[PDB]
Amino acid sequence: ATKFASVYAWNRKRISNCVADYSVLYNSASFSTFKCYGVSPTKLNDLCF
Amino acid sequence: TNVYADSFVIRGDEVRQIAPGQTGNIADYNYKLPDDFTGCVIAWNSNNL
Repeated sequence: ATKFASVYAWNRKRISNCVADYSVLYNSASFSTFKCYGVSPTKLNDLCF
Repeated sequence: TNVYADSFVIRGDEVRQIAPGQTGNIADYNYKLPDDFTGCVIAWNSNNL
């Protein structure tokens, strides 16, 4: 997105009824921090929610 | 019995990936430490070089 929210008024978007290749995000060089909790980023492509 | 010195350059952001059990562009596609690695990882900013 061209402009993000302020953190006090942080945005939320439902992601639903779709297929996510999280490995595009995870092995992108762009993100300086990519920390997962309660899940492993590699196995994230094997899960559903 | 021996010491193996491995040496290379990366981004400052990516130094966090040079650790056992890490994942990411460098940890996955460039250089992987074993999860039970014994050794030390030594890094310094080389912007002047």
